Amino acid sequence: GTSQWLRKTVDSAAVILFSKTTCPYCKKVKDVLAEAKIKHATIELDQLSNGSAIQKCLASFSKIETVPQMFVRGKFIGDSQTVLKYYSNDELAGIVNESKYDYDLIVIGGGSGGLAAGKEAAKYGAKTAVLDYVEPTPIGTTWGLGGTCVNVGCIPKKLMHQAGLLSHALEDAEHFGWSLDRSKISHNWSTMVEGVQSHIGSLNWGYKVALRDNQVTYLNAKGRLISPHEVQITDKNQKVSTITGNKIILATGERPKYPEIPGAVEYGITSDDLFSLPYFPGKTLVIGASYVALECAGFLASLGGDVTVMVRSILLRGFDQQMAEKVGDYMENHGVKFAKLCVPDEIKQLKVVDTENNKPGLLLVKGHYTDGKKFEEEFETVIFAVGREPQLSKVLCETVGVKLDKNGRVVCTDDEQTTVSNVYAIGDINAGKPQLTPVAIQAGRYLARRLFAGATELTDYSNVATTVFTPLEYGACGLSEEDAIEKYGDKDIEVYHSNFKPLEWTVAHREDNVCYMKLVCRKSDNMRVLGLHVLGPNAGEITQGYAVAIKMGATKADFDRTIGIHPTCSETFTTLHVTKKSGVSPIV
Amino acid sequence: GTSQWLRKTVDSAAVILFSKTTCPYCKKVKDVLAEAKIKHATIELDQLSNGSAIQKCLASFSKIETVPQMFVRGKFIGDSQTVLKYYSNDELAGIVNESKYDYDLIVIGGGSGGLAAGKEAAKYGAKTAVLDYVEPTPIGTTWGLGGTCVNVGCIPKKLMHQAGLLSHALEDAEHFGWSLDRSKISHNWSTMVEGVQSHIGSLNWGYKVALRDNQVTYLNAKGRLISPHEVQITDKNQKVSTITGNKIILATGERPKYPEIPGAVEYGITSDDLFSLPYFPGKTLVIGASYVALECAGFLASLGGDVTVMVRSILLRGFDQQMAEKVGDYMENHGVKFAKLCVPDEIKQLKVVDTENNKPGLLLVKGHYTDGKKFEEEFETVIFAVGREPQLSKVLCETVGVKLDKNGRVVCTDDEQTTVSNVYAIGDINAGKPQLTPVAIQAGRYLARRLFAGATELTDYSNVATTVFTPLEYGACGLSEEDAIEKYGDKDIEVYHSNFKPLEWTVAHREDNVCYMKLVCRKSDNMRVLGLHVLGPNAGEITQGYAVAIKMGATKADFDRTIGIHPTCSETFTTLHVTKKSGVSPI
Ligand SMILES: Cc1cc2nc3c(=O)[nH]c(=O)nc-3n(C[C@H](O)[C@H](O)[C@H](O)COP(=O)(O)OP(=O)(O)OC[C@H]3O[C@@H](n4cnc5c(N)ncnc54)[C@H](O)[C@@H]3O)c2cc1C
Ligand SMILES: Cc1cc2nc3c(=O)[nH]c(=O)nc-3n(C[C@H](O)[C@H](O)[C@H](O)COP(=O)(O)OP(=O)(O)OC[C@H]3O[C@@H](n4cnc5c(N)ncnc54)[C@H](O)[C@@H]3O)c2cc1C
Ligand SMILES: O=C(COc1ccc(F)cc1)N1CCCC1
Repeated sequence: GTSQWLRKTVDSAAVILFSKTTCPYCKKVKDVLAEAKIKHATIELDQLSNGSAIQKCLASFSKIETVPQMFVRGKFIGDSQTVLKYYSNDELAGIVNESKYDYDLIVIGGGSGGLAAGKEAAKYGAKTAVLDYVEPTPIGTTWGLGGTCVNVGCIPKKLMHQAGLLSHALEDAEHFGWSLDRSKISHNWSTMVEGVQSHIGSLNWGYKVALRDNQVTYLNAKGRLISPHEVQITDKNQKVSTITGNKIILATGERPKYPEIPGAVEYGITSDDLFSLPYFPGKTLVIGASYVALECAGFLASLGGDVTVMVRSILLRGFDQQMAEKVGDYMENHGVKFAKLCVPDEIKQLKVVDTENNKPGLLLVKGHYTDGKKFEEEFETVIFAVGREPQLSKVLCETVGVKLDKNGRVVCTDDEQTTVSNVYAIGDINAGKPQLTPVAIQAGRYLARRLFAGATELTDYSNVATTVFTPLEYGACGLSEEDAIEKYGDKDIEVYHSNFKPLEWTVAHREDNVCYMKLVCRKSDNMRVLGLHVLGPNAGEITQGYAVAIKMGATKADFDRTIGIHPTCSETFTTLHVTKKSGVSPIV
Repeated sequence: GTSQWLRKTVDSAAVILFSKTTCPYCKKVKDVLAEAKIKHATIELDQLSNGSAIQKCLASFSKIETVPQMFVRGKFIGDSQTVLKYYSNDELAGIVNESKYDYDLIVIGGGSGGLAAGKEAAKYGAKTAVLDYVEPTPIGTTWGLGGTCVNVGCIPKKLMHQAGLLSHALEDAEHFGWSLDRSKISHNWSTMVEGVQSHIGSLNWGYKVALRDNQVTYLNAKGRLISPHEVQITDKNQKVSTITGNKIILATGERPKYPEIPGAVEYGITSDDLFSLPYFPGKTLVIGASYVALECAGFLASLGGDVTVMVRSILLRGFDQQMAEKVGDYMENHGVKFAKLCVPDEIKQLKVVDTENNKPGLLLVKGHYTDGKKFEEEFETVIFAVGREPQLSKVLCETVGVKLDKNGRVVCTDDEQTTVSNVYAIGDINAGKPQLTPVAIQAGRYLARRLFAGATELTDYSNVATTVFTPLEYGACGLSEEDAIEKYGDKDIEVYHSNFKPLEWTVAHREDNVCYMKLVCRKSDNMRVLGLHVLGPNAGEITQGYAVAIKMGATKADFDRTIGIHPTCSETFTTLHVTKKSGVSPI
């Protein structure tokens, strides 16, 4: 066990020093490496349980059993006297830079996972390249470094959500004694977009600065893996060339899908276009029912828009369906219209977009309901949110041998390894994993540490908490109620639940029994909490801390013995007592 | 073991049925008691792993070893045939109402703890009385049923905090594209107070409705315990009388202190007066530095007031002092003035309060700094927040034998029992316990279940989380950093920390490096989390869920393996890495 870890660590590390914290000879070598600006990993044997056994295994590579020992790309370089000899004779820089490959690591994709992986690898001396290119949308929209979340995802959508939440803050302020009149206040779309885009631009710049300051080579170029160690790159002038790397990380993400109907690509838009749109969308149709669809519909309605959502079957497929229906009922009561059990057949253009005067066009949408009946209505903007997909055929030559699944995602081991030994995949293209930004960041950073610093820790993909930022937010961690009943049977499942009213909603005359929470528990396992669900303000702040407790195996008794913080929404979880089986009402 | 539990349970339960879920004779007795509207506890022997032993122990009381067995106030009443005989002969009602005392339980004090205890006891058949009386403040302020939190504490102060937070929401809205002009908008104090008091009135009414619907006797009267089972009551006509009870729960809470200086009682006010005050305080001095002092100074400044806080020594004594200083620095940067190392000597009246035109008076405050230099300034309102105290001399005759500590609070065992066997104390008057509303509620409910339903669960008072609702909020769970170092030594403590910026603050152009969080950990115990601290928006919502993990013994490794929710403030706890020992900047 120890021997195999040491072999794998020595072969893979770029520059690694085996050391002890108490040894002055180690301190002397550390100081030389820092002065020469040579970055490296360090393994302190006097701080590992089995450091005595490791010291003996090292002799299989160096034929010495003492410390310090320095290695470069799998080769023993020397002890203290020898390293200092190389430094004195100006031979050290040459030794640490010799490599079979141009780079120790090439990352294809400059988004959530890829930037995290590349920065972390460079910290241990890995010579690293990060490649990023943004293929424009059909109407030509493009953006800078940072990936989907930064440019056209979590960041702009939550900022637009906050703009929508502030409409209710304006209404509430009157009841708390402020002299404004909400009815004579309006919203300016382009002022909001300008501010959102200025924040995104600071993140684009910050990432380029971060990469430069970690000695990472940033190439704004499209990458394609043509053999296990060769990446073909194409730059902004269509100049083609080839770079080589020891380890490869695929981190190229996904893009929005369009339905195969006339007029969709020509006249509709997606979330890729919405967040920098130079005109207010006007009267808008959202086609789809994912969290992207509902989040976007919700803030457009809160900003004063006329919004309709076209739903093929159900809302939020894959989420707890009691909770999804409560989310949708709140939206319908607060201005969002729904065309239920309905799909589109074609989009016709009635007016072209007026780019000079900053106005949308006009469109006729024709479709039909599920029994046979018809749909026909005019809209200024049509947004498609019908799923996302990778296009790895562009990124990856099939002759390399990387196995994909039926959906086109990469099949990986539990340490992110593909079917080709030196190639790994992280983020949204890793098949079967939750498609979330903090998952991609944890996978990338943890992988870099295993490759270049001898770490062993794996990423844990189970019970990852979520939040849907609809006008009333929905946070969750663990199983839906239906999935728990399916897995264990109804007689083994107990559900505790309650409505609640935020104290902030009392003076503001908001609704009594719309916010709601539940704990789905397994009777035969000490009332283990299988899933937690909350519909209410600040649901992501509420949910996050409980995800640590669920990771640790919390039971209902653990929630009961913990005391609440008053007055908060979250404290309601600490005193739940009404079961669904009892039939007693959950209202306040 | 089992036999001592059964004897304690039978002795104090008001009406209790020993039962099995599968027995039709027990169901028949259950159905009779429901039809006669007789409330009772039930213990299902087949749901307990030592139910066999309990069944054998019952025979020491009843001479029988079968179920059902029904007891009333320590006396075996009968099996199935016997209970049904009493029912059809119209004898059962008188049997279940037979008592040595007027009440099974008398609760003195109708606040957070006392209302919770009384309602829960009544659910198991305990015949219960709740007494509540509100002694008026020096200027005459009084209020309704529900205690300090409901009327003059957590509820009105967080509603006024929300009114303050909405001032910054109005400012932020401009940057997110809304057309308003924040500088043209003003605040109306009386409109806010009217809405707050209308909510408080709905709570007063709701508690009276709840006690009526649980068959609890509510007496709006002052109570005094004059022997272990006798409570002297005085009503709103000064009519004095005596009621008796088996068990007594003391739950009378605390009231604000005043300093012993000329003019303090005559011309100043406390938080008891602030939340119903008919005029805006105007230019205000807050004397003190508790969480009550800083919360009130903070929302008054956000509502447009000219506010000064005069601090004897430090802010938030007993809380982590790095966090306390960050809290105070934020308030000073957003318009609260501080007179540091300073105490008041006297308050002089320059104008009487104008009750007609609804205006405060005017006062001259004289004081001094610790080096002897003088303080002298005029204010319209002076609010004292210099601590709170019980006054059990009024509640409790010294000859009853209930022992108090040096501060006048009740010395209790870990099951809330006083030195008098039938008398218990809960809430703020229980010596050594955290003085918080959810603690008082848990202690009262769990105590009622042990007295009247045979429960065994104790309240756990360790690692109870808190939140200070200052303009930037401060949430905490566990030890301060200085307490962790004093208990374990500096070399055994590691602290992980980071600044952060809420996404909501980016477009609004708020501060980059003011929000802050840290985890205080013990190296030799697998990096156990000893304390969690966060300064930022919605800090109580952030902190609550982590209190469950700390209760369960969370380590730094547990925080690391849990994945964040993005974009949130709370997720910053899942990726902390900078240690204070390393000297690396947390920005
Ligand atoms: C509208 C929306 C809202 C979202 N909101 C949230 C939220 O609130 N919370 C959350 O946790 N997640 C959210 N997500 C999901 C989150 O954005 C993704 O899970 C995350 O961005 C995935 O990161 P990644 O590294 O796998 O890919 P990406 O971030 O998509 O980065 C991949 C990058 O590689 C580039 N690339 C592609 N092909 C090549 C090539 N051949 N050569 C070079 N570069 C290439 C791409 O253009 C892109 O820049 C949201 C997503 C969307 C669409
Ligand atoms: C300004 C302020 C803000 C606070 N904010 C919070 C917060 O955000 N969160 C939190 O958890 N806690 C907060 N607290 C603390 C909380 O209010 C108390 O911990 C809680 O009210 C204690 O409950 P209790 O049952 O011990 O007493 P109380 O709620 O004070 O109830 C005791 C009742 O008994 C009455 N009484 C007294 N003597 C007699 C007698 N002889 N006969 C009959 N009745 C009598 C009293 O008048 C009162 O009605 C705050 C306190 C203050 C002052
Ligand atoms: O009363 C308290 C603290 O009380 C204790 C805390 C720890 C302890 F070991 C004992 C008592 N609080 C009221 C406001 C916030 C905290």
